[PDB]
Amino acid sequence: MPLHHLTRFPRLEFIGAPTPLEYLPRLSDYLGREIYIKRDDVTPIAMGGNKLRKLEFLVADALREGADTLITAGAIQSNHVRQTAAVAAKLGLHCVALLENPIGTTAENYLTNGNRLLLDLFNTQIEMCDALTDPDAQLQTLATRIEAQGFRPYVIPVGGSSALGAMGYVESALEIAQQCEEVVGLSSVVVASGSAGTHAGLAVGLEHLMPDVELIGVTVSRSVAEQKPKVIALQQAIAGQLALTATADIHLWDDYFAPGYGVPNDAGMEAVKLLASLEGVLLDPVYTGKAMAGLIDGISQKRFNDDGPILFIHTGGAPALFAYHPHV
Amino acid sequence: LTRFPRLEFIGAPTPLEYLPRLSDYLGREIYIKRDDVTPIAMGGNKLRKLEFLVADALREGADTLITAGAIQSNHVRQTAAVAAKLGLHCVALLENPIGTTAENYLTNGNRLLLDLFNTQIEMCDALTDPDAQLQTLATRIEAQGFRPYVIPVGGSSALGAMGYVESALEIAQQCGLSSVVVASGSAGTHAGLAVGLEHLMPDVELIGVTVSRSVAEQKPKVIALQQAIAGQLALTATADIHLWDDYFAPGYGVPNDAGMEAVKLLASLEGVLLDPVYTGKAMAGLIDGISQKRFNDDGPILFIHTGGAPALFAYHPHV
Ligand SMILES: Cc1ncc(COP(=O)(O)O)c(CN)c1O
Ligand SMILES: Cc1ncc(COP(=O)(O)O)c(CN)c1O
Repeated sequence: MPLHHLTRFPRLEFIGAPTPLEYLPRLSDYLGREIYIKRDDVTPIAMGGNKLRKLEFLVADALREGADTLITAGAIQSNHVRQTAAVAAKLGLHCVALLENPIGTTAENYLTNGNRLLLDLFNTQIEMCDALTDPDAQLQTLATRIEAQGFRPYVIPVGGSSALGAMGYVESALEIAQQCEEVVGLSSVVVASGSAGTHAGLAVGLEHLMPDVELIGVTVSRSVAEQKPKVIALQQAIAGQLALTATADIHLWDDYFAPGYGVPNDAGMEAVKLLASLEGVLLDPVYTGKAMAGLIDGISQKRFNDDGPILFIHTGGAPALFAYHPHV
Repeated sequence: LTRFPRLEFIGAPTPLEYLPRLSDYLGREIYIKRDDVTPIAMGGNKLRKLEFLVADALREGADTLITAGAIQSNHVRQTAAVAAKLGLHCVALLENPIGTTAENYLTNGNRLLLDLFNTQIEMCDALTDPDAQLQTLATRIEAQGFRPYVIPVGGSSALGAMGYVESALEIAQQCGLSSVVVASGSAGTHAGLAVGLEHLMPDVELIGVTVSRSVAEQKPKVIALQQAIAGQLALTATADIHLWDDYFAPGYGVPNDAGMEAVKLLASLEGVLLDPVYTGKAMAGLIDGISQKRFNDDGPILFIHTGGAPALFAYHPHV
């Protein structure tokens, strides 16, 4: 009942059935704690991920406005851009992507393989910049240029993380509550926290459907001081759009991303190896390997509220494995 | 069918989807069976087979899965993922079928994943007699203390092929269809669908586009397997096997221009990722079947996407 104003928003159907929520018995045996995984890495468009859920809402909005072109921004290996570009190709929309190299690599697989390879299969128009210093302004300037050609552009913010885009994670939280019903009593949920739509939308859903579950965001690009106001602002804007209040505190751990967005680290790589080798699950060096390194150290240090089951939200990212290989 | 032990790797039936943009472009209704979206380690058709073969492996108390393929085999990758998930060791007998020294083919895409899954790698100069060579390796590995179970190439035995009989049931539930198109390689996909569709959808024409062999070399292989699957299901199987072999030159594992064009077509019109070895070749055959009015009629076509996209990253920029 409490999430019913979610109905009001038009949304396209990109996902179909709920993604699997799976027990991880071998990882659980190794870590000493019950671990489940929400498989949003298996959403069925072009190698999947979390952004498909936000795109259901943002793209329906674009179509309702008569937009014929999606414009967005991200790193060269952005999964968000790749999902946007894929959904543009499927709907016959034009797509322009503003990309940066956030790590200064000159490695050939980073520059041309992985997600960046897929952009060319989707016929994305690619524009480089030096840095996404002000992505909102930079996307605007691009949109004016593109409007000047007669296109009708719809700007998707970095990660698709607006209140509307985040409604896809509010819906995720409904799936998750239904799938856990009479199957597992979760104590904790772990998700990577980047542009913040996933964390914020899960925060609102979970507050209203599973108030006693502890949600933990593991930052992938910023400290708690810099990330938390972003997540809170979205959380409140999402609640507002749904006529709800959201009084939960947002929780963030920032110890697992150094030395910076897009830079692999040892604990990240060891988490990827652990999940591949124990569960046949593929994480990624930028986002999910770092969030899973967080979950693991949190168990080790007793950082969670209790000893109860933890659900990891697998937000996707695997095609970056092939871009990061052999090194950047 | 419900008689054979099987593990649950897939779950809900995979989507069967209309492709409206590609249908618009080609002037014909095209649908696709998304077996590329199976949920383990980037997906594919082989998981369906592994549900039966691995259930059998555990029944024998095996602790090791052994299989063979090219360095970029999807089948080996999916086998190795299922091993990891189940806590079985995995041994992969690999060959370089194309003589390349390109770094991405040698170490990226499916091969990178084998390393993530702690797969034990054995190189061989050629899979001249895969069944015999797997047999020999199984005996060495046993001699080191393991209990191996051998999975044949493509996991394409009668048992393994039952997973494709299952796919046909899903296809029948999900479906005014005239044709179905599928890559035809190690032949379990083709033969299992052949048996399933003969019974469930007898008016539909099943076309296998070969990826490694001529019609002459492939047809007996598919027929034998068709008959062996039908025997074990206590079914009859009298349908002809239809193969087009024009779409794979110059050989298995070698991309060709029509295949790369089909990959680009599906990506740009529908956001769908094919692959250079299997499904881009099979799609190229589908497209040229339209070009050459080569199907029985002008009616709907279902393409079976059997997977393979991770090889995109191995084959780039070239081999
Ligand atoms: C795999 C993956 N996981 C998580 C994230 C971070 O999600 P969010 O931007 O909603 O914080 C992203 C960002 N595109 C992602 O690609
Ligand atoms: C993506 C892909 N397509 C189709 C095939 C061919 O299927 P089969 O080997 O059962 O003929 C394979 C074989 N491993 C494959 O990996």
